[PDB]
Amino acid sequence: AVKTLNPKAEVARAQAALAVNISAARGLQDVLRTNLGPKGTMKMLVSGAGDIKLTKDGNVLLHEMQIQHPTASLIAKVATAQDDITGDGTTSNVLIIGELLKQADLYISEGLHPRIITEGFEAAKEKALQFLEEVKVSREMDRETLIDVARTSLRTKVHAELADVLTEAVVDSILAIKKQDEPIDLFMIEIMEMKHKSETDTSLIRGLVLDHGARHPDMKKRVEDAYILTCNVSLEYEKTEVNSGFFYKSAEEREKLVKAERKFIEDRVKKIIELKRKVCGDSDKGFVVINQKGIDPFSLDALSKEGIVALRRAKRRNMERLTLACGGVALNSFDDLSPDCLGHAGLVYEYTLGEEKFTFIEKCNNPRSVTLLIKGPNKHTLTQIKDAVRDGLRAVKNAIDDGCVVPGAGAVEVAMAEALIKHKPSVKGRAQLGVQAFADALLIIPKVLAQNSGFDLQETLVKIQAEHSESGQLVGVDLNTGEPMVAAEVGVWDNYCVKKQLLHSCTVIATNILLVDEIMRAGMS
Amino acid sequence: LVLSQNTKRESGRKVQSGNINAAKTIADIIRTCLGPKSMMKMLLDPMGGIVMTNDGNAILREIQVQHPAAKSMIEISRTQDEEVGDGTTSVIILAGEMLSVAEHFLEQQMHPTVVISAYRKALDDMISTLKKISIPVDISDSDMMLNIINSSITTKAISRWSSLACNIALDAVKMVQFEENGRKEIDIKKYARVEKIPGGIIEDSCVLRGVMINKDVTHPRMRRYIKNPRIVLLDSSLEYKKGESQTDIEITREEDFTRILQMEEEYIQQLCEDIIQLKPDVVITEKGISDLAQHYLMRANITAIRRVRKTDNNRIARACGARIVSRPEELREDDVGTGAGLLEIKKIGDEYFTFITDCKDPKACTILLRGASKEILSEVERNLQDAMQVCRNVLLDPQLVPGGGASEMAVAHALTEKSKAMTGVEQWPYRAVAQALEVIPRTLIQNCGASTIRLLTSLRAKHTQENCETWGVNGETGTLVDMKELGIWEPLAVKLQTYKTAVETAVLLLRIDDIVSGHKK
Amino acid sequence: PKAPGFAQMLKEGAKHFSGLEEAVYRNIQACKELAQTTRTAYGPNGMNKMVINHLEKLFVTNDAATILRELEVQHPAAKMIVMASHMQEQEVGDGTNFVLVFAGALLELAEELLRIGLSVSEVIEGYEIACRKAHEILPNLVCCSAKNLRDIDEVSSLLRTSIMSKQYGNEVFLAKLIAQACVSIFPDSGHFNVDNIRVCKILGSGISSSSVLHGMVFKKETEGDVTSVKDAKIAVYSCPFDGMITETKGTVLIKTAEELMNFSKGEENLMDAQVKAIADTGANVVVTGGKVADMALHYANKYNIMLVRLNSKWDLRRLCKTVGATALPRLTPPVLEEMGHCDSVYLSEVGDTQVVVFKHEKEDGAISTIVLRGSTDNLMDDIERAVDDGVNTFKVLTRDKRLVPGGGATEIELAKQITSYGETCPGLEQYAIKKFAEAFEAIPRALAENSGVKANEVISKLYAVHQEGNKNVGLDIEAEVPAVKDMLEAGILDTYLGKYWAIKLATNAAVTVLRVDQIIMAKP
Repeated sequence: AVKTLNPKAEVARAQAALAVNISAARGLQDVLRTNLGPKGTMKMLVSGAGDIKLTKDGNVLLHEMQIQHPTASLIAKVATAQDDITGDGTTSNVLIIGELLKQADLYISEGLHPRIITEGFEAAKEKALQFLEEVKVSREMDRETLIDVARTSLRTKVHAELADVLTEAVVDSILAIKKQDEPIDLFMIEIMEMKHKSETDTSLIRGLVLDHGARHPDMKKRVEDAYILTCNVSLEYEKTEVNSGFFYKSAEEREKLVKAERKFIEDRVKKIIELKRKVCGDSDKGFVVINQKGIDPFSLDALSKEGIVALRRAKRRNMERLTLACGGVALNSFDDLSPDCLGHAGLVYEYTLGEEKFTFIEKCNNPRSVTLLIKGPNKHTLTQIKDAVRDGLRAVKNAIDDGCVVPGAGAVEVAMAEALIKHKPSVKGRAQLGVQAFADALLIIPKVLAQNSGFDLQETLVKIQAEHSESGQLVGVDLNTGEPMVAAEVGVWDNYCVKKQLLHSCTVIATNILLVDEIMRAGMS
Repeated sequence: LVLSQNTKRESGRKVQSGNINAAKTIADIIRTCLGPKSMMKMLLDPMGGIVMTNDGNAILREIQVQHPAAKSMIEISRTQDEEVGDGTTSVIILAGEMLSVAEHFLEQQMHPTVVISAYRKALDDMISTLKKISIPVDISDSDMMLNIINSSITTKAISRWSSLACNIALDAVKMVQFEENGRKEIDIKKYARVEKIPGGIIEDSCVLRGVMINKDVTHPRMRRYIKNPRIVLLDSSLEYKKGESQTDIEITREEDFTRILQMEEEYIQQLCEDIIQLKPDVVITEKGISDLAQHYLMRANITAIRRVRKTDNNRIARACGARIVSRPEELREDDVGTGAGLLEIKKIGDEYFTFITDCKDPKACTILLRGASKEILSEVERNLQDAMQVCRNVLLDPQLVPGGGASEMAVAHALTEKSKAMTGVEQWPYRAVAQALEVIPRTLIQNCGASTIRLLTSLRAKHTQENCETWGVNGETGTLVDMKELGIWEPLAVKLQTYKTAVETAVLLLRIDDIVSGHKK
Repeated sequence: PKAPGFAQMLKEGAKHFSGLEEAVYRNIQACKELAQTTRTAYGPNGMNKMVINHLEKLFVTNDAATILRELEVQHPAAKMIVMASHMQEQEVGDGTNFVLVFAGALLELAEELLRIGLSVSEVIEGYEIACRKAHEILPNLVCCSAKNLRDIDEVSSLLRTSIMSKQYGNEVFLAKLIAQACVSIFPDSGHFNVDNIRVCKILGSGISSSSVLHGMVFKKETEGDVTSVKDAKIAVYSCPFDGMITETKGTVLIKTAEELMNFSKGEENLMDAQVKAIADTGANVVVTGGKVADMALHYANKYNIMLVRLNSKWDLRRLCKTVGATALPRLTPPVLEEMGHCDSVYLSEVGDTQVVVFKHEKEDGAISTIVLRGSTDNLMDDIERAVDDGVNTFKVLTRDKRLVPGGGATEIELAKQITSYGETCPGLEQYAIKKFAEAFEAIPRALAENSGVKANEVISKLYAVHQEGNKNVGLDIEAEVPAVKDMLEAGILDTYLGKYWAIKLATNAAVTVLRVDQIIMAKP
């Protein structure tokens, strides 16, 4: 039509674009469905630049699987949001999405106008969330509780052994993280990775590790007791902000001009050394310094003759972790210098690897910042596990965040289904159709679970489709026998908000997705 | 070779029809998009992004064309949108259809000027008509406004969330009233900041008693939570700034160089103590911040933010009532950041945000939009934009109109009453424009999908009785409905410019007779 | 962006149309173009038009079909209406103009009700039944059912209207000459077939000097002399004028000398004897299109006989009928009974063109021929085209009967009758008929457009004057009084039959074109 307006423009139509979009997701869900579920397979990507992936979390796939179909890109965005919200189940989220739209299509393919079904969805989610709200299990921050949940989450990505090794570190971090009210996960979580010696030996360090080393050979590699200097003011030379052209007349002055120029930094370092010497009058104690900017070699020499450990050019967030590590008082002005401003560590050495240098912080009495040092055999795997790690953490932060918890492995969805299928047309009737498919779409999670597990779908669903008695249980599908399972008893759990948001996210996605007619493209050349 | 060398020209009826046709297209491509039963459209921007939106303006604002009057039609949409927000759901669809019949006298060899002449006559009665059939409303009563707003918003996808936005729109609108104009206080929708954050749910988005900043404390030692802070808006930078006169120094003696470097230290510290002398708590500036001073301001345990956008600084200033300063020595305590009920900086999830709540009687506010995805969010706020906009228009005029086409038929027969009493050749144009009006409820029928002809005739038949004027068309039942119970109520001024714009479109395109291309300048 | 999806790649490159949009919009507009293409077409005030064909041939025209014939239109439904009137023209003659006007108008309001939401199917029925009702009410408007078979004056007054419509300038001459033509032809091969008329085109000597002959012509050369005998004795031979060569390859053979002499000699004498036996029958003229023996004409001059040449099958077919003499594939037998007979035959020179003249006086009734004189061959081709239309217009008149009032008044009555019938329909279709009733105004509306006066009150007074049964008064032809004229005294009448079909035909075109909704077009 508007092709009249523009020849080069492109338009779809109500019937046309509708099918296109559902076709688009139907393909999209097909690829990703292999993944979620511990039996699922992570995927490897190759850049046109030749880089390499080994990932399973779909958002990474979607963000990096170069596609042009718009709805997918739209779906990609919310999935990325979900990644910025919780991290996994984005897997399920899209699988929820297209499958809903597929079931949605079935009825409009019967000519049903979509507007009605949306309202059915509107009612459907409400009842579901109503059920969702009540069914979450209020659980304390028992170490094991989260431990199982961490293992519950972490198995989604890696070896059973690998996550199990990983499981201990994250939870203890979580334990060593809270100030009993509010986590931010940024400072206290240091994720550093080394191409070193294994995948499994990746470990929590009770202290901190640094991405660089001292710039002087005489610099002490290892120190028993560390007294910490946290700072950012440059001890490299600097010349003042005003144009300040000087001359001299004598080469003697030239040297006199040599010494004068250095004198300012000379005092700066001098203030610290006296403080160090005011502090470390003992020979046994070792003194360490950290700068966010760089340091003069002459200053380096200044410390060198005093055998002073100092570090330069730190990322702006590290000092927070340092303050969260040693209780050191991060400062700029060294004239206002106090020993109480110091930080203290029980042990420091440096670790040299490859060509780089890595530095080690050890033995805080009550460390409040820790580090997930990632030991790596292979670069992609480090990147690979890291996503699994950050996912695993964000699972826990919500897990602690919510004093309740959802038993995982889709036992909820059947519970959603039966309750939702147990809805009379208290609706205006025509909506009961959309509700029916809405409930129908929910069973995909175990379906693909059995599918990813290889067990036949239809029979297993019917099997687990047995609420037993008055204790019609929250029953999961066994991930290795395809059988009814108490996720709670077996300790398979999930974040309530995860379950919360995804339903909300998908629903809003769905209704608008169904509520477009043609896809316009009339843009400038 | 004479005139302009390959610049095309055309004249007369072919031009006339061509403009007639294109608008017919122009209106047509959107006729699906009005009404509580409307559709919702998603667009390809040329550079890859996606916008999904029902508001016609952006749709047309996102439309590239070659024929001019369409682009001429384009701006008309955005103009009324700019002035009114919505009706863009309808105005153009009114417009082209007006033109659609407007052509019908071109074959009547009637010179358009008279046809214009009747039009100006026609609108005059139309405006007079609506004023007669308008209804003033109290502005203090919240619930009717909320009813008005949902009446105003039960057209867009946020329909499921009417309760939230209605109060949401009302609250921000009410809290923006700048009374230093005497009793001529004026609200602003640019101090009505809108912040869209994905994640969360619609229910999580809320009106914040203050401002939200996508920045962080410069230093950890500054507290991230304060009840009643004092806030400083330093328009100037916090550091040493050029001696503007290409200044130069010639030192000769050794100590001089070291001396000067302290002096900049001294100059900076100077700034610090001037700040603290007013015992402030929070530091905000559009420029950078010296960490060394920030050490000092850390040393004073005084919260500091650097490089903040100016409009926000104003709204921040409008949040806490303080006034921005570029001169620490000339800083004045009348601008102490008092009016701060709570200071905080939360973690949204990968982002710190600055939380400024419970000002006493704040005039500035930002709405926090927390949803699924920004295109969803961006769609929402556009609807919010319309929602708040009409409210101020309601705050601009208390007189209301019943829409749903009810008013439309009211004028329609009214002009018919005028038409038969206004004998002459111009009569036939006059009724024709009345004939044009009838389509909007008709269009509503299709968006519902009902027996349009029968319902319309009955509605006209229904509106033949003078006793009833609020009889309009329900969105969903597609049945004749008096508006009083239905409650789809609208600002009169919304409809005024609607017709005002509609008819302006008509005359402008009608005088056209010619096309000229290839200007080359 | 840059990548929408297709739910059906069924097409390797073609045009599929759907959603009624083309039907509701594109189908209509194309039709509206055709109306705009030929809106000016009909009218004594309607002016002619010229177009060049794809083969760069000139065509000045007022007849829609012929110019329509010159248009390779590519819209499908365009052709439908095109071929519709095309056959309609094949059926009646003028009216092509009218039916197209009917076509657009019927279409023009149709989408309006379609856009108003009236059912396409119901639109079809209402459009259908109203037309049927129109047929019902049509006959009651016949006035002055002119009957005189073989008078010149009646039909001259009659056929003028066809002439005036497509030639407003020269009615008197053109009227008399075809009236001269029509009266000259009687029911002989069955009731004055149009093809019984031949036309000759001669440049120069402007239209006033154009004439009509009670005989027939040939613009061809001659072989011997040129004479007329009032008792013309004609020989007709589809056979080429020479010794009958065997179709089989029969090569003459000799064995001895004396063959050669007698061989050439004998051939001579027999052809002479052949032509002699023809001459003894007194036939002073022999005719053939076929190959001519040279000594024969040598003999033909020797017995002073006229010869006719290279005539196509039609030409002799015409000529055979003119003289009533049977053409002879057999060369020899100049049968008395099957022999030519003409008032006068000769050659004349007109416009520096050799002209073979068969001046005839035929009581039994003859297939006559008309002389076209004037400057522009394009005018001739136009003028004959209008000239032909009257002939068919006459023949259609000659079919049954019943001249009706032209000049739109009848259709003014129609609409009134239809509109009055409209309120007695009642139902959602009542509008459909009412709009269809409204449609007919286009013709006088077009007439006023070609008249160039304000139509609407012209219609109104015409509407006003028709409220009193004034069935014979209609639109005038005058800028001075753009009000009205009484057609009957003006003699502006027309065929019952001609209008009847087109209305049904125009009816048919619309219901067909309205019928389709979604379209498909493979690449050219």
